[PDB]
Amino acid sequence: SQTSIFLQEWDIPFEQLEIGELIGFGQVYHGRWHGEVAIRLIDIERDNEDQLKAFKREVMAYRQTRHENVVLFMGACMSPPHLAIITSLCKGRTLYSVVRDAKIVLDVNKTRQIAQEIVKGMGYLHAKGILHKDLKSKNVFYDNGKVVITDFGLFSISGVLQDKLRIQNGWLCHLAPEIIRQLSPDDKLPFSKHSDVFALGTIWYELHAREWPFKTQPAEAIIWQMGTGMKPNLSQIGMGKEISDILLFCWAFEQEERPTFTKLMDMLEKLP
Amino acid sequence: SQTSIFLQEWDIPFEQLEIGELIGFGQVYHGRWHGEVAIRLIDIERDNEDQLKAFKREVMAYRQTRHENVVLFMGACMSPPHLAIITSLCKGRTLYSVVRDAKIVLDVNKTRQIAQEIVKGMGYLHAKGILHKDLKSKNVFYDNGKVVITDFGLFSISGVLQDKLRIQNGWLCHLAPEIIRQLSPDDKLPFSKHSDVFALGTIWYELHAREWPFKTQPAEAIIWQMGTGMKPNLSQIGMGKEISDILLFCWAFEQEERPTFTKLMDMLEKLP
Amino acid sequence: ELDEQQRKRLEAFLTQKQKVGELKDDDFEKISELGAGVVFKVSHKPSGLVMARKLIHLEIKPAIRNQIIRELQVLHECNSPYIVGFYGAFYSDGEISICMEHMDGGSLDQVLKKAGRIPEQILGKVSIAVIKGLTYLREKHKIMHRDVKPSNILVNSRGEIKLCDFGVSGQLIDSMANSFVGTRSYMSPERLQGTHYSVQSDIWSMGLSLVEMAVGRYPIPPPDAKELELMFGCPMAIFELLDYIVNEPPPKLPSAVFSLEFQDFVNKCLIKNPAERADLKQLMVHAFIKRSDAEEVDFAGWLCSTIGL
Amino acid sequence: ELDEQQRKRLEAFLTQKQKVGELKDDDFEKISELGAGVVFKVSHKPSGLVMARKLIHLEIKPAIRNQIIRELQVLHECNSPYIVGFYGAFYSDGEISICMEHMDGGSLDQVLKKAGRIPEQILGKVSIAVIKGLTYLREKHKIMHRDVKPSNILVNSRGEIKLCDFGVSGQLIDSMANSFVGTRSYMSPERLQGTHYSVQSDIWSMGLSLVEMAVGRYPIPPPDAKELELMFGCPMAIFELLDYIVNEPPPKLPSAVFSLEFQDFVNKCLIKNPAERADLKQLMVHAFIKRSDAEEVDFAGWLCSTIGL
Ligand SMILES: COc1cc2ncnc(Nc3ccc(Oc4ccccc4)cc3C)c2cc1OC
Ligand SMILES: COc1cc2ncnc(Nc3ccc(Oc4ccccc4)cc3C)c2cc1OC
Repeated sequence: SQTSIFLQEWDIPFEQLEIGELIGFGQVYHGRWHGEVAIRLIDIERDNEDQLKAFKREVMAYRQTRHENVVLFMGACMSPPHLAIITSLCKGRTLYSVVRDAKIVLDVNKTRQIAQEIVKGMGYLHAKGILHKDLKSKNVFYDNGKVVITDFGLFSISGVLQDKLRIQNGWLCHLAPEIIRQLSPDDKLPFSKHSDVFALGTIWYELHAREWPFKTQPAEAIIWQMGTGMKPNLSQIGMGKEISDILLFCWAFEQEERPTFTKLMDMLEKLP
Repeated sequence: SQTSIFLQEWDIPFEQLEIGELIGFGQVYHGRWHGEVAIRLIDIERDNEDQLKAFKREVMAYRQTRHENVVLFMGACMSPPHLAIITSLCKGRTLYSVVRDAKIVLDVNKTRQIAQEIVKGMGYLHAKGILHKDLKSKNVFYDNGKVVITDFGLFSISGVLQDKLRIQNGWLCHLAPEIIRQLSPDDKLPFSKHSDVFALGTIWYELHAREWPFKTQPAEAIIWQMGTGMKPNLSQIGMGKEISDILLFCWAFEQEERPTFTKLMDMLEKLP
Repeated sequence: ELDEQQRKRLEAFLTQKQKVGELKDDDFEKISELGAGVVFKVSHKPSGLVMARKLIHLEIKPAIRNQIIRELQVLHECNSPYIVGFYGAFYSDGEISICMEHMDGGSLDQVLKKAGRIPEQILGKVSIAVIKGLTYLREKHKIMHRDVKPSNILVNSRGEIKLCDFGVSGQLIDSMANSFVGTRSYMSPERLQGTHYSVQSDIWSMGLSLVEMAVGRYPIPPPDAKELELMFGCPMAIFELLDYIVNEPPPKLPSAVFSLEFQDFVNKCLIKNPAERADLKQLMVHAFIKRSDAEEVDFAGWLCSTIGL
Repeated sequence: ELDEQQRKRLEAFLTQKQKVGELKDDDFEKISELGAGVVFKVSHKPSGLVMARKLIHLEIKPAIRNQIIRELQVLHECNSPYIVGFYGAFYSDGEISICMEHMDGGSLDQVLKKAGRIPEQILGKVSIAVIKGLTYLREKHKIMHRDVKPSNILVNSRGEIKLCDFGVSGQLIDSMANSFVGTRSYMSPERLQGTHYSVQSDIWSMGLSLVEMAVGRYPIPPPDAKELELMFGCPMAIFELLDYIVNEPPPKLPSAVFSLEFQDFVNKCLIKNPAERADLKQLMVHAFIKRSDAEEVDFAGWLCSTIGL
């Protein structure tokens, strides 16, 4: 019945959609409809008719989700084999490529402000009850600088899991210790709300240290160290008090010990 | 400084906007941008530089307001003298013109369902803390039938007030007794949340009786009768119990006696 | 009820009324304006007669105007010495226009605002004009006025006192959406309560008017103890006004100043109970009317001594 | 360290290596495939020599590949009787390709999966091959293997035992984003803890491998009390596996079956403490190595009696 959704089911008027050049796993196209718009083309897995509640209820719930720190989810339509996600085009670069592009200021004020933008967007998702799961620095755009968040909540169709089992680089250290203990045949993992606040923690580390932890260590090394709760150093100069203390909270071994995004916002607003 | 807003301040990509034929106090144009879109053109009152918080804070707060029962507020831009409101085009007719267009079914199920759609949209506005004020049947569209709500919250620029003082027909009986006591020089009236739930009450009357109360009585008659809390009959056949009882709640003389939209929803779901 | 000289002035209107077969929007060369709430003192070119054209914005479909002007032709048989003889009605762009007999003196609301307060002797002559105006409309046309105001009584320099703008075309009334209310109401208490109203409801409006015409001020609420003492010689909400008409004692004429006949006259009209209120028959044989019926007042003489010509 | 016949086979490779000036993507006519984790047994047309081409998807910009292939030419001086002699490296569309000396017997991980369990006599010859392979790389190139697996030890029908795929181009390693983990790890406990690793870390991987080669099963976790009793003759998470390597006792060879020399050999390698763990020098003079160094085993004879040719 509702095993396929259309663009007419969305609140945004769609009479025509054209596709431009390719700029993107998922193939990201530079589409357009009276305003620059990004378009992702992903072929879903065969069969799985039980993906009613996994799409007719999941991705359709992205309607009525509007925020200034979250990308404008235009909508999506899916034929039984195909799928096309439509979203507002970010008029800038990713936070990933700008935190490694020497040399950006990102002082005490800037870094704190950028972190405050992420938690605000994640806070709106914290209220709507949607887990980002794959919260990386590659899923955040900066320009004005106007910070927005994309590739949120949509797992399974996206990366970065797949008889050896393949794991990404950055996402491996974005995971919370309860989730860094996976086997080879697995989503359906213990993803919580504290899972997302952990991912922000390594992003908060990524902001000050200009990159994510475990910079040289091999995959198996990350799994065990982060699995035993061996949180990386922060006194690599120069942080000190105020800063780095929040890192310990967002990287707590017990998920209950980690603050919520709404609670986290107060810890950032306190200045150094 | 921020005495003027632009379309680029909105989360929806705007590269080009064209205007079609006229279909509309405010001049409503049949505009378009890769999807049929309604455009209102209203020239604001001269001066009033204190309208910063009345627009830079008010109409701009319509961002992050997305709902299936509320029209998609595309955005708006204003030059110091001019103003243009952009919103999604409703692909149908108004509830006003369909409740008087003989002959529509609107039985026990239908009427109850349509009323449930209004309270849901008003409920989302009840959460966001925005008063519709001018909630008429002319501000509701029906097609699929898909019920949506427009012309919400934006007073002053809209009607329907203006040394005799001019008052509309329908809006006069949409007002709650605390508000039906105005003088000649006045917005800035006691508009509450119970003000909106009253307006729905007369719409709920309009659904069953095919129109709003005080059908023949002159303006001054409405002001006194509704002012003294002389709520119109309902046993004009055929209602009885279950129905018409909610009318007494939404038309309570004391505003505190009227249920909230969230509380009201339970009274409608109870069936006859 | 017929007068010799008044039979002349009426049939003199029937002659110049047949001069116009149909009304054209361009036949009326704009000259001046009376007021708004919008009337014009235009000049018809084919007939060569100046008349009072009245038009107000109306956005209607052609299916409605066909039944609006339909019920708007009833005014033809409503020709009376105390009723402004209308000519015709048409449609222009987006507003309906009605041309009536021009009254070069204007309404009484304008006259009252100029002369300050109108003498009792004159109000007697005006009082009789209203009675016959309502009787002629109700007995020969089964139609009441439904709205009596000082601005609805037209007066010319010829000495004629006629009525204007009364409810007859019920189809047009529904078209007039979003209408003005006002800080001064002449509504009868029974209409404010929603109860059925008779021709005696216009009597209340007549009486409430006469009080204002006599003192030069709207009767509600009654003057202070110092205001009336400095008015002899030669900030409320709308709902509070209407509620005062219902649950509070009716307005009254000042003692000593006006004769007891005139004091009793307005009191018989301003009875809050329509049942015990005087009717068109009782007013016709009242002491004030019978005395003022034989009075000899230069109505046009006093008028032109205030507004000119 | 030099052998008479091995000096022949090496310089016989230097001759056919100069036959190719530059590598072309079309010179390699596709024939077959070795495996994936993606190697090809292509055929070079100008030189007329079949070799093992290896390519894996890589989306990089031209600014990166200029420094990837730059550090990829270090393998030229790394020619050894116990190291697979590579040819060159280039770029194709969106994947880097590397062609190495073809080994018609395949890796030991494939051989182990076919023969079930490899005899102790053969493991002795293989053990010496690994030691000299790591020593030659560390003493003459200052480079360690960084990753020793049964699938990283190539063997041909000519009787040669060589190594392959070791860390040398550090620039290429960063390009290999999102890499596979595996249900079978050969990581040393000190690397799992993040501590610095020496060439003795590869010794752990060598020892952990040898145990698997001998019993035909991955050592961790140790077999049951009934499983090992039915294996004599002729469902865990990844983190739990890695944690077992750190805080739980090392794997061990079955008693009685293998000689005490071979039992002691793997135990000197699988010491969880790298400090007390044997080094490349200590292993070279061990009782098991010195005994297996003088052994006479038809390595190519036993190999071709299992996989053919
Ligand atoms: C200008 O460079 C880009 C701007 C983008 N803006 C917005 N979405 C993108 N890509 C993107 C990212 C995620 C995505 O899927 C979503 C899943 C959940 C929620 C929103 C989007 C769909 C798309 C099209 C973008 C990609 C870009 O280049 C890589
Ligand atoms: C097809 O007929 C119509 C569809 C409409 N759809 C959407 N907005 C309209 N008009 C409208 C109604 C209100 C409005 O101003 C708003 C104020 C607050 C929130 C949303 C809109 C702006 C506009 C353009 C429409 C008008 C139409 O004909 C009268």
